[PDB]
Amino acid sequence: KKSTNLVKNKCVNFNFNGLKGTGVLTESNKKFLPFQQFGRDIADTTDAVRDPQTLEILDITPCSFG
Amino acid sequence: FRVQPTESIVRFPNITNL
Amino acid sequence: QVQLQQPGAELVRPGASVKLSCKASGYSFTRFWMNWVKQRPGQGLEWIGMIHPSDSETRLNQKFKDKATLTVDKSSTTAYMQLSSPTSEDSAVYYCARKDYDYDAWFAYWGQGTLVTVSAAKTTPPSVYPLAPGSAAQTNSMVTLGCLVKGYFPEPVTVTWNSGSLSSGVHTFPAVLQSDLYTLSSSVTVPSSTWPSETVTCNVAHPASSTKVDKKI
Amino acid sequence: DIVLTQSPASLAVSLGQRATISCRASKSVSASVYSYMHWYQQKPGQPPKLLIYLASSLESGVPARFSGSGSGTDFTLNIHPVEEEDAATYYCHHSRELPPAFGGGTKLEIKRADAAPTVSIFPPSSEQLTSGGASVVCFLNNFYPKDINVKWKIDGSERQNGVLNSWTDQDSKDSTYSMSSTLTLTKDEYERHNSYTCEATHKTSTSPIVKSFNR
Repeated sequence: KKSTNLVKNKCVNFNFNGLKGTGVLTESNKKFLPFQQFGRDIADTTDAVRDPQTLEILDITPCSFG
Repeated sequence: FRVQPTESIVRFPNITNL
Repeated sequence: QVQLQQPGAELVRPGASVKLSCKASGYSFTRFWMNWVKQRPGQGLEWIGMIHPSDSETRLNQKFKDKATLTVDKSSTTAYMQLSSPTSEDSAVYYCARKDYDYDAWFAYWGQGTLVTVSAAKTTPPSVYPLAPGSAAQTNSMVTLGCLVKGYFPEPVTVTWNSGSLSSGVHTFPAVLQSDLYTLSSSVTVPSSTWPSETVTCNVAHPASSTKVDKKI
Repeated sequence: DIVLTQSPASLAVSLGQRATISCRASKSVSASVYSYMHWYQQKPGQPPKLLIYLASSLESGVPARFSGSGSGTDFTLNIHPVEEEDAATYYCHHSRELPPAFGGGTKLEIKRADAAPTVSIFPPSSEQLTSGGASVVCFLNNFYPKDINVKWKIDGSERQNGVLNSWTDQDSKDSTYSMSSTLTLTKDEYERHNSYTCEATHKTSTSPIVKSFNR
């Protein structure tokens, strides 16, 4: 396989460490503890994810409305 | 309505040992 | 190797259409964004807009809405930008940059730039004249030489000494607009064992008018 | 959106000093323990280049004399030791919100000890005199500061009209200035005048530098 780069502003497929999803990558102002992989909301959907290589926190904005 | 995604981002952890 | 190419300059009359070219090579033209930057002299940089080449989706600044138009050609991997009814205040230098995304998004690479001048003046071939004092009174051990290029449109022109052989002591001056015309005075400093031996020439090229002028001092 | 304000507009830093440029943001761009900012260097006639990204790292190929730090809205960017090639225009940028904005720009002047200018008046050639006009060009090289007075004397008579001057930016190597003074005149004004005189008035020289030739 081959790694890919990041497209923040467009709805695209998300596969991170096996976790599948779809949404928009946005800048996250929320503080996370480095000892955790990712986090989710009460809807059992991923609202944020941490990049495995570089340390960062990005929010998952839902797409496909209608 | 539905918005179908286009590109695909695949990020795997940097591999120290295969 | 990643390299971005743009034309040198383009002349357009007010009310016509402006078409620019940004060529991408070495990377995938689809996966990466293409951003445009407007640099007006004295006003600093300005953000034009972004475009996603796969879906054609565009992001335009609030000020450039209804004016600028972005489009992409995925066959030749070249991005285009148009401006509806450009005016005198729209004359500036346009760049196309690529965002390499690691955490925050910065501008990794840039283009050469294209100068868009909006003026009703016609294309005039340049008049290039050499400058020599004619005698040396041993005032200095270094000799100053010059070429004056006047009556050229549009700006800029490329001036060199002996096809770029002398890279030391070159001084190129910018133009002053007078009577809808431009003028410049390029100067070089040579040692005293050069000008009785070698002949230093004005090699000027205007790529808008496709005219190459070689003059001998 | 977020508007960036930079102060001051023109900063003068000599050799062996430290430069400081402040980029203010209307809102806090700091998120995830890090901050969103970028700082570029644009030389005249050349596109800008990346130097320091996210204030915590230094781009490859960029010398170590560029450093950065700061958190919140106001940021501080330091340069040390300053070198003669550091004169350029600097910008700041933030990619957080959208549409993004660009900084106002800051021009950096490198201070140098004063030098006497090289003054050379050149006569118009015989190629120009066929067309009916003439231009007299006085070159003024290797001077500091930018404030210099240029005067023209035709047979003892001073004419301030019809003269053009053109200035450049600071050089990377010599760190001085160069300019030209061009005077456009008609052939009937060339037939009845025998001498043209270029005169330069500088702060360091009490006597102005006079150059003349005979037709």
